[PDB]
Amino acid sequence: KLGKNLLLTLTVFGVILGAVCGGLLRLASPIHPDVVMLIAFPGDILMRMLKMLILPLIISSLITGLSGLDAKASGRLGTRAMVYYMSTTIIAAVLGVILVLAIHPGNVSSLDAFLDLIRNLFPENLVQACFQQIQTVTKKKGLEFKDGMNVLGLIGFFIAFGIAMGKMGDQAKLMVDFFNILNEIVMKLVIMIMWYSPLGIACLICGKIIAIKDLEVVARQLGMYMVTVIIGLIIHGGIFLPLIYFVVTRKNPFSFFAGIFQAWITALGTASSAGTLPVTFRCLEENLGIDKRVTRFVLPVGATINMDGTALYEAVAAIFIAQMNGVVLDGGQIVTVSLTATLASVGAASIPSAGLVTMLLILTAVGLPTEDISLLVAVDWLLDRMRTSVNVVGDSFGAGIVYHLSKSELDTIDS
Amino acid sequence: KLGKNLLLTLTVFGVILGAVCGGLLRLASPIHPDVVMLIAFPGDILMRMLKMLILPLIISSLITGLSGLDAKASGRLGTRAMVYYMSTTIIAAVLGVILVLAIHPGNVSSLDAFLDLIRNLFPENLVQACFQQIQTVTKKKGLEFKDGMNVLGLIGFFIAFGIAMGKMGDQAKLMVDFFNILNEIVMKLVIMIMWYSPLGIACLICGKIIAIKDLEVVARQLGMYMVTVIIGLIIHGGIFLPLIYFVVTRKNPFSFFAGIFQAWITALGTASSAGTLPVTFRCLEENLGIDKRVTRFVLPVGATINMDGTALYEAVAAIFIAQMNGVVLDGGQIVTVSLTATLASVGAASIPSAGLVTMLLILTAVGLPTEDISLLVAVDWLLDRMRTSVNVVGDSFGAGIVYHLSKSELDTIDS
Amino acid sequence: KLGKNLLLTLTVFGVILGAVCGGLLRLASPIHPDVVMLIAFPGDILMRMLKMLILPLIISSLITGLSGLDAKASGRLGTRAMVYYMSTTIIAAVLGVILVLAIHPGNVSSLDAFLDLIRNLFPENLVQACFQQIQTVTKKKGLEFKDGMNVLGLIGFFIAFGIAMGKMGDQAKLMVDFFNILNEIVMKLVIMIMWYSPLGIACLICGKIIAIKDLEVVARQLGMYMVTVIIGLIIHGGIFLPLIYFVVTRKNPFSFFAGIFQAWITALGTASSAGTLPVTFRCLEENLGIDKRVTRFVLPVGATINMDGTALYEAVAAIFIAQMNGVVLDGGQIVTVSLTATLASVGAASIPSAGLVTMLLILTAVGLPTEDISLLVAVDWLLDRMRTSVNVVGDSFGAGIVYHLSKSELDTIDS
Ligand SMILES: CC(C)CCC[C@@H](C)[C@H]1CC[C@H]2[C@@H]3CC=C4C[C@@H](O)CC[C@]4(C)[C@H]3CC[C@]12C
Ligand SMILES: CC(C)CCC[C@@H](C)[C@H]1CC[C@H]2[C@@H]3CC=C4C[C@@H](O)CC[C@]4(C)[C@H]3CC[C@]12C
Ligand SMILES: CC(C)CCC[C@@H](C)[C@H]1CC[C@H]2[C@@H]3CC=C4C[C@@H](O)CC[C@]4(C)[C@H]3CC[C@]12C
Ligand SMILES: N[C@@H](CC(=O)Nc1ccc(Oc2cc(F)c(F)cc2Br)cc1)C(=O)O
Ligand SMILES: N[C@@H](CC(=O)Nc1ccc(Oc2cc(F)c(F)cc2Br)cc1)C(=O)O
Ligand SMILES: N[C@@H](CC(=O)Nc1ccc(Oc2cc(F)c(F)cc2Br)cc1)C(=O)O
Repeated sequence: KLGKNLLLTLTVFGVILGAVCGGLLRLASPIHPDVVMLIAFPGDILMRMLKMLILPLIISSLITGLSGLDAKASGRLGTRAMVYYMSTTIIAAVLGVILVLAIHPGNVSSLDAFLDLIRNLFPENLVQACFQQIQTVTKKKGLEFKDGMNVLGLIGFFIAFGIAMGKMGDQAKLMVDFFNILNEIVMKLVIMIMWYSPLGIACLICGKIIAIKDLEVVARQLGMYMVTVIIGLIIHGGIFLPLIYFVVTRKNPFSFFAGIFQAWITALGTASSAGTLPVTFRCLEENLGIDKRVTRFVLPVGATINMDGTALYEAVAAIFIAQMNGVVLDGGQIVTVSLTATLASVGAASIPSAGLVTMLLILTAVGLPTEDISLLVAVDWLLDRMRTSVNVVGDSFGAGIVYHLSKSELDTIDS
Repeated sequence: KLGKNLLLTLTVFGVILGAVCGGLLRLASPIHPDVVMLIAFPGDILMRMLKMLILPLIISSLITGLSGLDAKASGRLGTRAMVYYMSTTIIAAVLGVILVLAIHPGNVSSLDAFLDLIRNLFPENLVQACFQQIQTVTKKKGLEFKDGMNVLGLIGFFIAFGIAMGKMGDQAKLMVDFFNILNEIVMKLVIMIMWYSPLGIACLICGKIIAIKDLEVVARQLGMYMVTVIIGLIIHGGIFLPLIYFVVTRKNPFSFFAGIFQAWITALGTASSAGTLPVTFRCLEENLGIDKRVTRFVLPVGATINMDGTALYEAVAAIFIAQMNGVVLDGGQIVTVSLTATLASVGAASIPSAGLVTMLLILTAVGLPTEDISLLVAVDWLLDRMRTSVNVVGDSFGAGIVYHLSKSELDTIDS
Repeated sequence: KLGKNLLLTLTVFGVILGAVCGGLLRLASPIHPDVVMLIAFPGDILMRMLKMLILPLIISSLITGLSGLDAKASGRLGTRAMVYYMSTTIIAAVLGVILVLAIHPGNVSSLDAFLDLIRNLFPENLVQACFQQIQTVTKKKGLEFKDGMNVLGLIGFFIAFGIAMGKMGDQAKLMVDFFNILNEIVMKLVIMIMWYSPLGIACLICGKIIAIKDLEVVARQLGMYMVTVIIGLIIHGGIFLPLIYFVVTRKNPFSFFAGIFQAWITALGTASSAGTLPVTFRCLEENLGIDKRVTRFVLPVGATINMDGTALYEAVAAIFIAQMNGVVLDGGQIVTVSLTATLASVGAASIPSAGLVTMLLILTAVGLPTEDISLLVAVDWLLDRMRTSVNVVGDSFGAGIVYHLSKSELDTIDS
């Protein structure tokens, strides 16, 4: 089993080795800060090599994805599924933000903050939006350029670019081939750095354990963080998905959980939504009467773009790092977390071995220190096995809803 | 008539509605500055969405245009027409700058300013030229990077790029197809924002009327601005075009105005140089003896790149905004206005629905506040109907001159 | 002879004319600094026009070169030759750095400098790496963005980009055609500016002679600079190449110099490694028993990428300009000079008429004033005739070594 899947085992071996060296090394002496920096330096190299690639990955991924959208994708079954997928993810991210602001683990006006958000959606310059944001200083008011990448402005402009390119049709074939080649190259580059990763994670954990100044104060917030993620998953799935199934289809949603039970158990087992497709197919289209014209489209795209557990997890785990460093997020960074968690949950599953670049996307979208991310990797393998469960349940309810909103059209195509 | 041309009618409806709300709202009370900012905010969003697109439009337009130049374009009839078109536009912009510096509406050394202009033509870095300029501070002297987009350096480098690409021939076909696709995409994007525009113009006019502090001091400079534009058009057309026709062809230029009179009346009527082609063809090649091998090339390119009324208008209306905000332009910004008005007059007619991005090009080429542009849109529909007249007269005199500089070659091709 | 090769003759005519005008003009009076600036201004224009092109030349050259690598290039004869070429160039640059730090012509911690170098190899942002570097300020420590182009980070990222693109195979053909077209365009642009160059070199020499404040103090360091370059060439060639031939092949290396003597004399004569190929072929494969399957690959690529005299010259001549301006290079700029001299020696011969852009690459890689480069052009034509000799001798020893490391494989392909 050690030779199969040689990335998660090296990651947990690096986490355990780094925790052992940090726990043995803080016992010795008050360590000098320069040798602390020399210990934590390969994790800094890892964070820089991953942050180097969030700009061409956004630029290539938006233009490759949004130009491959077919409006003839079985008619209204495409649009209904897309409206479901972009609604439940937003509800999940909003619930995650509320639950991390209310549980609170890890102990200018608001109008100017919201106007700075609206100004940052529409940047004056495109090359300056790659590394600078705008903000409202005050004494009269004035506008000043702070430093940090403007994620929302680039995402907005390249959404407009991909949508305008997809309407050109076959005239813009050369540009989508160019950006497809750029996307394949940057995905191979993301694959190599994640092979380097189990050395950087170990050094980051050792540097975070050595300089913690108290040990039972971080083991309490790392417990309350798992508690708020579990409360978020339980509330989101168990309440909001049968409720959104009841007000639309008006069928009894407990027989629906009686139907998809084996898919949920297998998603808890294999901890991956992509490998759980032949179980949920045999569950849905053999136990719940869903038509094969619905599942064969809804499920293989929901296993790629419908990640509503990852949205709640990444909307909790960014404000948790904001609360550990004492930062208070204003009204303009809460909306940035809630939008970037939605855009990054779709990207965490569509890009292979990119689960660490999505967290760095949010942590540099709101301008946070990214070196506290090593305390999240030490508990991620206790949480992805339950993230996959909420993802699979959100897929199954979507395949149950899109069939009920499309009974009549399938009946007329049948007759 | 309300359903035909649904952009100028919505623009003048937005201008009248914004002027009514501003004139009624400054009557009420001394308004708080924050709700003034909340009123003028959609115009700020419009200015940011238009300034976002002046860099890829320059980059794509230069490379698409300068690589499509045929040196076999009927031999010397191409080169003679291009020398005429790039001379009368420069004379018109220079006359506009002189007439706005002399009439004066809207009440470091010069050597260092000219050397900073020559340094800004040749930038040290290309990514820094997208958002930063250089300037000479003093106490010894030193050179310091000020903020603002470097328009002339990018225009110079991409003129060199397009000229070097056009000489490669058929080897550089992939790159001109890539930039053609980019140009079509950015022109569709410019089309959408100008549909948004009648909401932003109204908010900008309301925010400029509410915070004017005196009403009869802006209605005087908006009168003197129309007076200097009309004096510029009258002087330029009525003196400089028959004079430049007399010293070249040595024919009596008053019979020439007797010939093209219906084209001038129709250009005053339809207010568009592009729709006035079947009138000026029937005028020229049936009344003035111009050969059909001359007009069929000279007029359909002069209705696109020969806009010498728009050059005078945009060279007056930039220094007018500079004089309203109390800025005094040095010797290095006068030449920048005189060159960018020439480059923007060619672009205002070649790019559809781009008449507001050309003004923002000049106002960010010399670094000026662009929020005063709403006082220019409120009088533009009293001035474009006379801009089109000078454009059509400049086309007709060019077709009268290029025929006289090419009588012998057409005679030998005839015999 | 004046009409043949009309670039070196105009360059030495401009150097002599500028030296005459400077030597006659400093005799007159203490010159005002502003007219000194007006004299030295066209050289500043030349330096800006050459520094404008070091970013697209790097970006296009890396992707064009590294994607054209064939691993089937006669099997192991490619890899052996590449390991030789990238080893002797590094040894030559290191010897040049040591010899210019020891002869010394032209009279924060080191750990933080090396960590800033390692941070600068992996930049956080790609658009910020085009014009900004990072450095460690101190009071606690903190990291601060200084200004200047980050050469090593862009070279590292585009090495990764070209290597990942070359493994895609025939899928990434559109992108290598796009970058080939960009490379041809930027090479034509480099050709034009070097035609402008003999006017800028003259103005730079006149501005450097007028403002020198003492004449016999610069003629001593320009003598010691030629002495350390000659000592470097003599030591490198005459000791390190027969030594590296003795420990590998264990043949007597003095008969090897008895073999390639005519190639060395002809390389001293024609002062060009590219035109000396039919002499060194007739030397090697007719006098030293080298197989024709070895020379026909090793020599025509060694006359392009194996320039180990230019590496020593450009590693001496950058630290010489650093020592003339009083700058002391730390441990992080010595490694930057030693790596950029290696990368620029390969580029000085592969790009035609680009011998001045390679020096500006190093002088902006370590952040130095580039206006002192005019004192290097005044002695370059006394030194290139001996640089070419070390280049040709390094080619001949490589063709002598690669044949000895490949005797058995060629014997089995023969039998
Ligand atoms: C990669 C991170 C750091 C930045 C954000 C990248 C996001 C926005 C990119 C990566 C993959 C892209 C998606 C790929 C596939 C699709 C399906 C298509 O029918 C709609 C567009 C959509 C949904 C794309 C939207 C943009 C997208 C989600
Ligand atoms: C668009 C604004 C913001 C920037 C200025 C864009 C200008 C420089 C672009 C837009 C359209 C372009 C023109 C399109 C057509 C031609 C005709 C050709 O025979 C000569 C080049 C020429 C004249 C191009 C020159 C550059 C050009 C005028
Ligand atoms: C002028 C400078 C700034 C451009 C970039 C410098 C270096 C990195 C560039 C310039 C020229 C390039 C080389 C051109 C030719 C070859 C031969 C090929 O078989 C391997 C790649 C190789 C060796 C390239 C490697 C990268 C390269 C050495
Ligand atoms: N949930 C999914 C897919 C899946 O695994 N999604 C996922 C993947 C990687 C991941 O990356 C992080 C982020 C961190 F901040 C961290 F500290 C450690 C890691 Br690892 C986060 C979410 C399903 O199967 O449905
Ligand atoms: N003159 C031409 C073509 C034509 O209309 N040219 C033209 C078009 C738009 C325009 O845009 C502005 C600029 C402003 F500053 C303003 F405040 C309002 C507007 Br609208 C300026 C010039 C012909 O037909 O010959
Ligand atoms: N050595 C080679 C090829 C060759 O000529 N290489 C070479 C070419 C140009 C050159 O450019 C500089 C640099 C300066 F700093 C300077 F001040 C003047 C000049 Br010129 C430097 C090295 C061979 O033939 O083997």
